[PDB]
Amino acid sequence: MLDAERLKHLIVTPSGAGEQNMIGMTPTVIAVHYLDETEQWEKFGLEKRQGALELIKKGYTQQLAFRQPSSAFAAFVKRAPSTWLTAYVVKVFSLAVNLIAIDSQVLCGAVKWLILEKQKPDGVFQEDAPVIHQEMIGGLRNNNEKDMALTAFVLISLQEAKDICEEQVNSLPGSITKAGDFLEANYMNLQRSYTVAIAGYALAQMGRLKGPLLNKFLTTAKDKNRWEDPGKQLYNVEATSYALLALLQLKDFDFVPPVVRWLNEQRYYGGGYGSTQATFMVFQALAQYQKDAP
Repeated sequence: MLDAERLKHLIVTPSGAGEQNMIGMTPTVIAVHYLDETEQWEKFGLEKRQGALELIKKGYTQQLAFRQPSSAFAAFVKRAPSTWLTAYVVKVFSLAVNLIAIDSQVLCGAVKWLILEKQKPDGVFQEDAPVIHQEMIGGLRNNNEKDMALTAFVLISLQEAKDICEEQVNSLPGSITKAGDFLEANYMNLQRSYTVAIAGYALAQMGRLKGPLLNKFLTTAKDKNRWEDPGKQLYNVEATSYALLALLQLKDFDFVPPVVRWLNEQRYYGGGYGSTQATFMVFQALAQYQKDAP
């Protein structure tokens, strides 16, 4: 439970286009989410929350300016829509539903577009127009195991928006099962701890991380406390956060403490260049820990 005093830098005013606006919206949404769940508003300064909610609304409203007729999103209205960005918008908006008024049409419109336009017959989600801001995609920037990493990423967004979009988007359940099929079928082949963690989470969300796959997920953890790859530490923080969420989904509370301890000791408080995924993920994971861990 990172103390509120350390998170002041996360109350960010969003500005910029389709990607930049989201880079700015991210810390504010997750900071409010985290402060709410850990009940730290009094030790943060309750008089700071209303402005934070306004900044979040500011981010949402600004983002809508880049919502294309297809309900997809891109950095600029004339740029081909990005599968990743659209899925990220869904990821953030779904989590901010209780913070501000998110128009279901917008949310579910994006979900629908991803399913009907970017999912292959084998369940794979494909990206036809990569984001300009490659630093905002975290561990996905490493081109290794892209099909798995991206499908897991998009699948996680769809699952978070399932309840809200189920009736409005009938092809949702099928989409989720297909992507899950793809992940399950190739899970034993993954070499990256990042992919093992992100896909492990997507699978656990469906209750499909079992037996050998579950065993691979657990044993991939170095010293039973983190999921890491020989690269940027930021990617490892993000991977370990996805892994923690998977553990909570699995309700494997025995394995959890070492992981949260490692995450805490990183003393990472988000923010900074290329911090979008690590910031959203670490605070989503820790807030979820507060909510679910006995």
